[PDB]
Parts: sequence; structure tokens; C-alpha cells
Amino acid sequence: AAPTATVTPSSGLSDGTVVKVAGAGLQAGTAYDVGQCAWVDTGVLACNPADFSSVTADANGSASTSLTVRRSFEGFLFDGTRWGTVDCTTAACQVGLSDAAGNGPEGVAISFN
Ligand SMILES: O=c1cc(-c2ccccc2)oc2ccccc12
Repeated sequence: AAPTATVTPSSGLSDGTVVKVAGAGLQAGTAYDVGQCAWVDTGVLACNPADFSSVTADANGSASTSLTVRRSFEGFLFDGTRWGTVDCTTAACQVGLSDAAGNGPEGVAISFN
């Protein structure tokens, strides 16, 4: 079926901005982890365990959350292993939203001003 992932990426904003994430039409009961998961290695991405707020799907099958995009964050995988400190000063960051396994909406990139 066609889900309804409506998120608000930080385009043209500075660091410390609150990214709005609202995913509807998901699996009610599943916990979705969302963070500023950006590129950390070749084909490898990593989320931030510092300012993260995993949201569980409600009885409507929707999950709304908000994350704070930092300039530098600790990159962590979905398994629990870290990859290193990611820094988006000269590079651009992005938002990552997926379940404990790694399924969900497509990633959206963000850019500072
Ligand atoms: O920590 C990780 C975060 C993300 C990710 C999920 C959705 C959108 C962008 C990035 O993907 C991975 C893929 C493999 C291993 C770790 C990760």
C-alpha cells in the first residue's frame, strides 16, 4: 500500500534546528528510530544517539517526532555499533528514519545557510 510520510527537512537553516518528522501508514507497534543520520562511510550512514527521539507508531499507524540537527554528532549504526564522529561543517547533513531493522521512508538531505 501507499504510505504517507510527511516530513519537514531543514533546508536553508542553521544548526540546532528542529527537524519535523511525521510518518503515517506505518506498522502500529513498531519503534522507529529517527536522527540526523548522515553519510559516515562509503555506503554507510550513521545516526546521532545524543539528540535522538525514536517514536513508536500509534493506534492510527502514525509516528510524529522532532530531532535537533547538530553540527557534529556521534555516528551510530542501527545495531548499536559506532562508526565515528560525523561533522557537517564543510559537508551537508541529512535525516534518517527507519525501524530497528532498517525499513521505512526514504532519506531526505538537508543543507545549512
Ligand atoms: O545508522 C544508520 C542510519 C541509516 C539511515 C537510515 C535512513 C535514512 C538515512 C540513513 O542507515 C544505515 C544503514 C546502514 C548502517 C547504519 C545506518
